[PDB]
Amino acid sequence: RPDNTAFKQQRLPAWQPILTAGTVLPIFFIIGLIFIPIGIGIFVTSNNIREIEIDYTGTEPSSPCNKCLSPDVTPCFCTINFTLEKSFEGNVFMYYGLSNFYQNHRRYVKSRDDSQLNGDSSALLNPSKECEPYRRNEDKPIAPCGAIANSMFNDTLELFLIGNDSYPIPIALKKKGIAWWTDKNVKFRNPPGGDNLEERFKGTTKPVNWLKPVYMLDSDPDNNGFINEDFIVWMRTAALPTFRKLYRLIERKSDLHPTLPAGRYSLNVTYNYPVHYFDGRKRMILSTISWMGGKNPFLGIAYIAVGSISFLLGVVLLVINHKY
Amino acid sequence: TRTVFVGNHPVQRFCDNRIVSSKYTLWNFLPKNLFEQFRRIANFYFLIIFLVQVTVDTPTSPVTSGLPLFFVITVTAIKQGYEDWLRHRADNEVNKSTVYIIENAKRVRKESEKIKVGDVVEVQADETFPCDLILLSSCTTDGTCYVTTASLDGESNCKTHYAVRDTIALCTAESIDTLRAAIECEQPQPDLYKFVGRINIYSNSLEAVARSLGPENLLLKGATLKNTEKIYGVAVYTGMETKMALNYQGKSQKRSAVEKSINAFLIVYLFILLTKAAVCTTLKYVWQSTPYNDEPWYNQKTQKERETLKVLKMFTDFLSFMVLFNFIIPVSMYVTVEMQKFLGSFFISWDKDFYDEEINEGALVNTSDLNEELGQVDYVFTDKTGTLTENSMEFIECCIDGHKYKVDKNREELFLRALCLCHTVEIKTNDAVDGATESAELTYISSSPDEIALVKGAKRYGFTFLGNRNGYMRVENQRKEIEEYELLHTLNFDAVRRRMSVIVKTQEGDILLFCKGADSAVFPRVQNHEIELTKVHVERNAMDGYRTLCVAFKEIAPDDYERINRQLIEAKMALQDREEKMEKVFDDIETNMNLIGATAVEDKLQDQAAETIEALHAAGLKVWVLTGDKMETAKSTCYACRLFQTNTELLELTTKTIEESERKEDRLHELLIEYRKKLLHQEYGLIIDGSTLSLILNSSQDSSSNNYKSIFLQICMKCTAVLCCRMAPLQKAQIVRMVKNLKGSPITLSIGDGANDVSMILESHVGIGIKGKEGRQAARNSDYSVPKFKHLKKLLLAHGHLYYVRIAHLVQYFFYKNLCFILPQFLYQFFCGFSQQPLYDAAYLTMYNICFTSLPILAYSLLEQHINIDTLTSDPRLYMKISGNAMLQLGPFLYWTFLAAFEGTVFFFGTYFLFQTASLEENGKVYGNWTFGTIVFTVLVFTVTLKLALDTRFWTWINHFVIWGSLAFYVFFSFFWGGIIWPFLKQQRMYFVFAQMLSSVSTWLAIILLIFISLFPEILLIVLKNVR
Ligand SMILES: *[C@@H]1O[C@H](CO)[C@@H](O)[C@H](O[C@@H]2O[C@H](CO)[C@@H](O)[C@H](O[C@H]3O[C@H](CO)[C@@H](O)[C@H](O)[C@@H]3O)[C@H]2NC(C)=O)[C@H]1NC(C)=O
Ligand SMILES: *[C@@H]1O[C@H](CO)[C@@H](O)[C@H](O)[C@H]1NC(C)=O
Ligand code: ALF
Ligand SMILES: [Mg+2]
Repeated sequence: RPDNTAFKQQRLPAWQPILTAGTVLPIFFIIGLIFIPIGIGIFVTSNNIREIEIDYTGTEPSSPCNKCLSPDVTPCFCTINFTLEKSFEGNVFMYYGLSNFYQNHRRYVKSRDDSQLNGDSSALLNPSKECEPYRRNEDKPIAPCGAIANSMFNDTLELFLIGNDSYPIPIALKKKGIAWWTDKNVKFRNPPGGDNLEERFKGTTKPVNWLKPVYMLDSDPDNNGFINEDFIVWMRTAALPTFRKLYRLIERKSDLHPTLPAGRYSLNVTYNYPVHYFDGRKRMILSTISWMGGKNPFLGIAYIAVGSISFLLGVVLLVINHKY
Repeated sequence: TRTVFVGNHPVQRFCDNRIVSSKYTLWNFLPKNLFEQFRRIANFYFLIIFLVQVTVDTPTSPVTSGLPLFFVITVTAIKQGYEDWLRHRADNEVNKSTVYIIENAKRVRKESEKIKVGDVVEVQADETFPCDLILLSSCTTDGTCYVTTASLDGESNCKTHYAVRDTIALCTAESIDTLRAAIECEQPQPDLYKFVGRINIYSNSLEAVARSLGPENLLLKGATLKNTEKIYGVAVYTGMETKMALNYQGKSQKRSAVEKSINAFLIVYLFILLTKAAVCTTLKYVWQSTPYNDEPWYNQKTQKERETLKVLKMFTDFLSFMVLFNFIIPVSMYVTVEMQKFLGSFFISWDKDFYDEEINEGALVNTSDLNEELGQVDYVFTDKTGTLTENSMEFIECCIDGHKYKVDKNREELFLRALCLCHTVEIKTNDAVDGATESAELTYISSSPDEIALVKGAKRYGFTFLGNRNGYMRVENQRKEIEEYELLHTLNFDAVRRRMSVIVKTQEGDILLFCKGADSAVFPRVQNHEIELTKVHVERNAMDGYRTLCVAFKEIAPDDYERINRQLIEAKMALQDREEKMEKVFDDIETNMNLIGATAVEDKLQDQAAETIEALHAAGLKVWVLTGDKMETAKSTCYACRLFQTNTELLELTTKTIEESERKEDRLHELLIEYRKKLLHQEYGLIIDGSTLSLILNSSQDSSSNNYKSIFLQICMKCTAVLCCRMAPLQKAQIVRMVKNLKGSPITLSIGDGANDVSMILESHVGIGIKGKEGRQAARNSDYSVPKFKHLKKLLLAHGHLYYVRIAHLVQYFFYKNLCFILPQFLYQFFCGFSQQPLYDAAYLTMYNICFTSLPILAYSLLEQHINIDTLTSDPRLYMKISGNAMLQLGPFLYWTFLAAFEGTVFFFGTYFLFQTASLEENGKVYGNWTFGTIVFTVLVFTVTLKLALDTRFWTWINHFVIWGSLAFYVFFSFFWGGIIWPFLKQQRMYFVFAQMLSSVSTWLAIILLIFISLFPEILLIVLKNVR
């Protein structure tokens, strides 16, 4: 009387794998023979990357940039000397790093109005309440409201090369293409109506900590307001307190001469960002990016650690299985 | 005592004929269903959390706790609202049925709801009665109608109901012609077999002739009329007072060991959450003590937040951490458990194994909440008659005057006459062609199985019963003589008197009184000299496991009969406990009787009762037989059922051994002395009498230091099988209740088939009710019902084992996959400013429990056979013994929590060390804090889904569809949720995070590694299980 179907009688045809030591040990060797060659490749390709960092926050008498730690004059120009003992072959990337800068703080992360930065006419005139401590200035809305835009990195770094002659050779630093493609061309847009930016921002002022308004960050109209590469990069809130963000990029030259030949260099810093208040640190990083990214030994070491422990354990269990 | 008039006319508070089994009507649905759901710990806890998120500023939007709570409450209410609607509809069909009523000289049609008490109801053939009617008139002569009560008490016999004699000639002839009749019935009782009443008809003169109305006149509600033209009856009980609706109970046995282990797991996870919220808060204010740690000039507190009280800030900070870590309590565990029980319950009923051809019925499930308890049984308490021994009695070895006939014209005839009379066997009247058998189609079917054997035993000899013809009895006396007998009276068998009798007028002679009964009841009535030879014949049959019934007659003179007749009809008149006054009015009638001889009948065991018990012992269950029959008769069956092996020593705590009060004190202690010598097991078995047991349990206050029952339990707990004989239904409950509360939680299962077993079925952890011939009382009050006893092997070893494993793994997996989910969000607080910053987007927090990881575990808990269902029943020796709640103890609980903590740490610090790279792409781009959250989440989802893939041993196509469908849904939904800028959404924080994550090769390699490291202890564990 009860329905005699496969499902109702708990008799659906099932693969039903069988597991013994004879069918799981071969997997250990295979998994132990694929994570070892990959790890060797990853570990080696990490060491090929040549990367240097320059700390210039000062805080010590010997530091060349300590002359403008305390507020003395608005423009500081401190120079750092460093030498490259190994040439950088491919295209080189320039980063600036900050320490003890909690960009992942809850109150800091939400301090933005992503509808305003997308080019919404209504939101531009009245920003949201999430950016409240930096919402209105002098009874006028702030065009990039929020703590994220307010604390933008604003000191200039420059690269110089010293040859046989004592004269410095400036290095051309490119600025385009340092932010994600999508958020620059889709997520971050200027307000809709207008021919020139200064007219689109009528009732909106500049952030309190800024010097120049948002509609004059760059001379190019393609990086002027809300689409400035240096601005868009700073919005992407860092995951950890210690982070590095893309500043510029020195493209590889057409000729065979390397991008950064081995020699002495000078770092021209227009010191403007004060971080000694919260015991932070400022760094400049020149790196060459491989197919996997930057210089990180974690992936290489981890595969060797995982690859060997699977092979070492697989052999021992095979040894125990064989004799016993 | 109620008075009912037939036509509500001269010769108040009565319920309407409208039964409702629904819980919720229409409007109290939401107020009551929601209130019942929010009485649970987890359902109420997410109500507090939702209010907290609304009343104060919290790390996540109220959607993250409002949407998951709204979904589970809705689905749970829909499931419960669905069943309540089905119950209401089933009542709607009964209530919205057209019934024909003689309102006033008219055959008007009214719905079955409109029937009141005291109105003439006309019932046509093949239709169930709308209410409890008293047979007043029938179409055919003798006023007999055949009623099938198969839907009430599972009997397909066409029971012959008799109408009122004074109203016999009212068939379609002015049944409304001012029918003066005041019926006085007792208040409704759920007896279903006992009806006491008294009609009061008034004729043209001043007369008040009144018949005793018994169960022979009551046509119960919900019974199908058969083989009768039409019926006139009077409604007496209409709705919620009917004997059909008074048996709507059997639900107070609902609590499982897994359900209470959920609360034990849920208390721990609340204290883990309290610790995390306390640890972070105390570390937050240690961290914030540094003046530049908080407000370091880039994010500055608003003036409202800066000037608020610190005590309130500390409290709100603690609450913010509770909201942040609330997802450690599974929101969808109740709904998934409830659906698993509801859907997985059908597998018992759908099973073709639990199918009996004779009954045409399968297994029926009354309580789905105890499915996991069938895989935890430890004690089995079994009824004897009907459960272990089917009620198919066979006549063997008749005895006359202690001579064992196997006198020839005088004593020989009386015994066969007494065998062919003094019964209610009620042969099938519609016999077929006589040429089919030796005489005709003479199938005998009746209520009592012993009386069927006796009549069939006479049929083996010349005499044959062919009676029941308009109150007449016909027996063939080895010749062509019809030999009619006029049945003047009949004395119904009752448990008090332990005997039944009839009073019959001889067609050409004096009045007789044939009497049956057990030896212990009839022998005092019979002469002493006859006993000495008959008793030994009874003892040998009784010892050999044959049920014995002694038969005696009594000559009644007409002068004696007249005084008896006046005594009998006077006693039938009275209400107010007639049956007890019955018990005395004819106990004194049968005092001096002449014994003829005893008899023997066989009670054959069920199909595989010996094999079923052999498997139950092999599974590690202690089987006790609680019975209410004689000791020596039950003792023989226990040897037959292989319950006692031959070498077993029988420690008899019977009444013959314990005759003295102080003997019990010594004789109870020597077994503890005797057995402990064996203990410094399966060689000793115990027998208990009901009289002895009552002394142990009641007369136990006399011994305080040497507690009687404590010593008694010590003996029982280490014996083979404790037979318990001559026990009243109350004593059956006491034994079950005694076992439950000792040395932890011994799960008890009681199986029975009669009203003597309802007491113990309700008390035990699991109640199994066999659909026997005795009735449906045991089935109605049971959690599960089976048609045979041999189905207990399949129910416990196959279904019970599978039900437990599926839900013991489901429960452990919910707490595992939620601890893995929150642990990264807790470790992130150290690398944040203890600011209650969520690691994941609000999209992932909501979707994790209800979409990403909700279906693969549900399909697992319904379609997972870690061991095949065929190998489970075929090999019971070990597998039932493996899981004594082992899958949900302190041992395996620490393994899941430690595995969750290990995997939770690998997710975070695997990705934490990955973001030291400063760029994971060939393009040099950098990743934010939302790409950090999605790397951790993507590894998390892929791990918990693949961890479940390793635990599956039964890969159906549904298992592939949900396990690989949930991973494919996560990837698609991440792409969809990260491809368009919605206008309504304000965060826009996840615009293109997932797609940019997959652009890099390093993250593809990083994700693969972290999944393998997280799953390493799980893979490694099964390999060590392959080693030995
Ligand atoms: C670069 O960006 C950081 C981010 O805050 C600034 O601290 C830094 O200096 C600021 O220079 C701008 C010039 O417009 C001033 O608005 C700031 O000043 C404010 O703070 C002083 C404290 O002495 C107060 O009198 C008052 O609030 C001023 O508005 C100044 N910030 C500080 C604290 O030094 C930026 N430098 C640039 C723009 O190059
Ligand atoms: C930056 O530029 C000059 C070169 O013109 C460099 O020598 C010096 O250290 C820096 N300071 C300034 C502004 O001269
Ligand atoms: F014979 Al029983 F319970 F059915 F004792
Ligand atoms: Mg019974």
